[PDB]
Formats: sequence, structure tokens, C-alpha cells
Amino acid sequence: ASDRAVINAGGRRFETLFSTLHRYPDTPFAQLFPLPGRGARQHRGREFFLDVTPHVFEYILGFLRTNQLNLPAENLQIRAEVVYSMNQWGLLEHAFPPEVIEDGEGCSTGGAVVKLPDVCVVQVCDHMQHDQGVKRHALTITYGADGFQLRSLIRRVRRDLERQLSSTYWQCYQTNERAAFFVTTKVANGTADLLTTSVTQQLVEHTESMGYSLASSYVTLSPDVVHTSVRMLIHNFTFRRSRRVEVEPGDGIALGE
Amino acid sequence: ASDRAVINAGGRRFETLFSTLHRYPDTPFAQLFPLPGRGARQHRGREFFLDVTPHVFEYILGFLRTNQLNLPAENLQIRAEVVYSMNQWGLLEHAFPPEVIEDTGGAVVKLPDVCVVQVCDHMQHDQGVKRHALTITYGADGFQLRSLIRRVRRDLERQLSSTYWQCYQTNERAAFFVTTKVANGTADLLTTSVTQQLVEHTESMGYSLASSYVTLSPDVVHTSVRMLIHNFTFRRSRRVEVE
Amino acid sequence: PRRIPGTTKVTYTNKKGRTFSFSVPVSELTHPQVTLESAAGTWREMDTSFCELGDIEDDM
Repeated sequence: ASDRAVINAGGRRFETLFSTLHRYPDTPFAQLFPLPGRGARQHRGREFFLDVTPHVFEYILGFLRTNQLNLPAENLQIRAEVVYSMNQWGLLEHAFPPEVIEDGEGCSTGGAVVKLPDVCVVQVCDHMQHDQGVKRHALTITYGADGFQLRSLIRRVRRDLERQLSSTYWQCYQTNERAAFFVTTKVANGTADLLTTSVTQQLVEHTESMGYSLASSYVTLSPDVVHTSVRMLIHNFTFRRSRRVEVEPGDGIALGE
Repeated sequence: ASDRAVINAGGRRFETLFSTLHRYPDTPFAQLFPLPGRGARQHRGREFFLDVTPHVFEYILGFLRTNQLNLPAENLQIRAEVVYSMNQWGLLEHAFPPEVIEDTGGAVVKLPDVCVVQVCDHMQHDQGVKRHALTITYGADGFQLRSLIRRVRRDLERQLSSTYWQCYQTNERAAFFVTTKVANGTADLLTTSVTQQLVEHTESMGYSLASSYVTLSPDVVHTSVRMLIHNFTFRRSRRVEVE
Repeated sequence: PRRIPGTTKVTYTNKKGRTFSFSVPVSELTHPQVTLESAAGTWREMDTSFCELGDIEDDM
């Protein structure tokens, strides 16, 4: 029909209506090619050609029928192509519109504001001494940057270890913005395996809920430098932050100048 | 109608403009595609045949259309084919230009596509106290160790004073970081923060972390120098330009 | 307990003049920054006026 337009982007054929591309008529995207004027010349459809990849135009034309844009996280190349194509066409300002509300700001229930990094190294080191031949554990969890919620992490560790840890007394508390602590009195062998597993389980569950993904890990076991009998089991995990569904400041290099 | 040119590479058909392949005229990739000459013989469109992979050609043609590049890290066979095809076609020097440093003016350097970082930590013990001698050493030239020490120091003013640690530059590819008279708990804050600042500084250069593998001295007798050798592997997958 | 929203919107203007929102993953602090030697002056102090000591200049 006359409403349908056959658009060929990168050698792949797409068909869409006129109101889809003219959903935002003030943009430089739909302004620079005359959709309704070519329908009067060619009776069947308007034939236009684009210089974009067909997988990138699927995200842009699929946005115009949905008003929903989801950037690819696994494919970093296509994410750079959608941002540059919608910036030169002036279409990205309607996908993520600016909106600032002063009256919805609540600083009394919020602490200071810091930015989450793109990489995160976490160090989990417990110092295993020998208290009368039986192992005692002094465990320290250390993050690499600020912002990671340690108080919510500790209660997840604390709830799991109330059922599995058999000792005289043990504590779990927060010492710094990046550090936490754990002490135990004369733990056994089989209970120490429950201690090392349940702490490293609740740690990596806490970082996946923050929006990160595990890039690599590392385990080592070595004596202390000063003291011989003091052992140091260090679990070092590396977390890579997952790409957001919306645009990021890291996509500013892909914006195009 | 006439400006589009048909590219058939690996059983997949591609169509694109004339000026995108001739965006850089001095490259050998534009010389092997006579676009005004093939349009004169065949009046409809130019028909070219290539033996390259269709998934590899989408990265190469995607760089000509959009002036961006992100190499895939989940597939090393695809990524090594993209860099090799852009080297024999002469497209890598416009994608990854040489850097300019002002120390005296001398600006010629080519950053490696695969760089290694060796982080060696020397733990000593003398008269009841212990010390750390962390040595960061990059692979090749071109990296900015002045900005890394700026990020190492600024992230360490909040954690500790300038008395217990010192961090300065010894070589253009080697960095030094000493640590003296620290507690057991705060020593993990320093080694994790420097490892945090090491990765994201290399991400600011346009690289990507491939793998990491660390070793440590497994001796139970007393040793004068204990060594923690952290090794990094970075692969260049993008380019980052600040403003 | 109040949950952190995680994402925040900031306004960025392009070279043409079009404004849109950068979405930034942002978490808040939980522990006070007490490791700095500088004192801001705003912290809750402990009352010790009820204690009896050997100060003969004060009252019981």
C-alpha cells in the first residue's frame, strides 16, 4: 500500500509504515528523507537506502514501533553503533529523555553519593592460627572501591553461619567502608570448610545483585611473612560490571563528536 | 541506485555507499576496490567477491560507516582475524593512531595489541616489623605511568598518610610502590586498591583484561624475600580519547 | 531499611544542543569516613558529666 515503505538498510529489506518513522517528526532522522512526497511519485512504495548495518537498524526501527530501546550488553560493537547512529540522527534524546525533579529529592534517607567502577577486585583473607592445636580463624573481607554495601553483605553471612558454625563465640561486623571482619574461637576441620564456603557464597551473591559479573578468580594459601605457623588463605575475586540496558557515560566515546 | 555497491564475502551479500570504502584513499583497501571503475562497466552496481568471513567483514565495514571499534573478547579466533585483515588491508593505523607525548617533542609509538603487566610484591621482615616493596612493570612503551601514580596516590590519601607508603616512578614502563609499618588488616586495603587502580587505568587506555594468574612463595622456612608475582594479560579492543 | 535505587540520571547536552540522560550506576556510602585526621565537628559525643571523679574544683 501507499502507507508501507520498503526501506533497505545495508542490503537487507525492511517494511514499515509512515507513522512509525514520523513518530518524532522534529528529529533530523525522519526529516532528511521525504517519506510522504516519494509516495506520490512511486505508486507502490518508497525505496530508500541506508549506510548502516542491518543488525543495528533492527534496534532503531524496532524502537520506533515500541518506544523502548535496550542496548546490547554482550555485543559491545553493536552497542557502539546504536549510540552513534541515534546521535547523528538526533533520535537518542527521545529514547532517554531528560527529566529532573527537585521535589522528589530526599537527602535525609541517603548517605554520600559515589560512583560504582567498571571493575571490582574483592580480597577474602582469613588468618588461621593454632590455638592449642585447633585452628582459629580471623577472617577479613576487603573490597577495592567504595559504594559496595558491606552492612547488607554481613547480615547475609551472619544468617547463614548461625546454623552451620559450631564454636564457642564468633562475631561479624563492619570495620571500614571497604573492609569487614570475622573472628572465631577454635573451629574444627569440617566446620572450617563450612565457614570458607558460606562466606565466599554470600559474597559473590552480593556482588551479582549489585549489577556485576564475575570476570576471574584466584585462590592462594601461604604462611605469614613474620610468623611461620600462621597460615593465610586468600580468595581473590575479580568482578566485571555488566553493561546497563540504558546508555552509560562509558558510551560517551561511542557518541561521536 | 547507482551509489550503492554489492559486496559478496563468504556467501553473504553486503550493500553500502561509495564514499565509505573510499573514506581513507591512501589505504590499500581502497586501492583494491576500484569503485568508479567498476561502476562504469556495470551500470547497475559493482559486484565484488571476497573469501573473508561474513562476521569479520561486519566489523571492518562497520568501522568505515561508524568511526568506532569494539573487538570481541569472547572469541579470540574472530578477533585475531579482524586485526589481521585490517593489517593486510592497511586499516589499523587509522583505527589505532600513534600517540603524542610531550616531555622536548617526540611523538611516535605503537601500542601493542597484547600487553602483559608483571606485578611483583616483595614481603620482607626485619626486627619485628614487616614491609612491602610492590613493583609494577608494564610490557612496552606508550603507556602513561604519570597518570597511574596520580590515580594510585589520590585513592590512597583517604586511606592512609604519606608516612607509611611511598609511590613514585622509576622507569617509563616500571612503577614503584613501597609500604612500611602497616597493620595486617589495612595491608589488604592497599594491595586491593592498587590492583583496582591498575585495571581501570588500562581500561582508560583502551584495553580489556583477558586473564590473571598469580603465584606465591610456598616455603615454610624463613625467607628474606617473599615474592607475590601477579601477572596481567590485556588485549586492546577499543580506543579511548579524553575530550 | 531503605534500598538504594542504583541508577541515577544526569543531563548531557551534545554539540548540536540536544539534551538527554546518561544513566549512571551509583551506590551510596554505608560507613563514615573516620580515617581522615581532619575533624568536621559534627559527631555525637558521649556525656560524662554524671560521673564522680576526684576533681576537687567540681561538685559531686
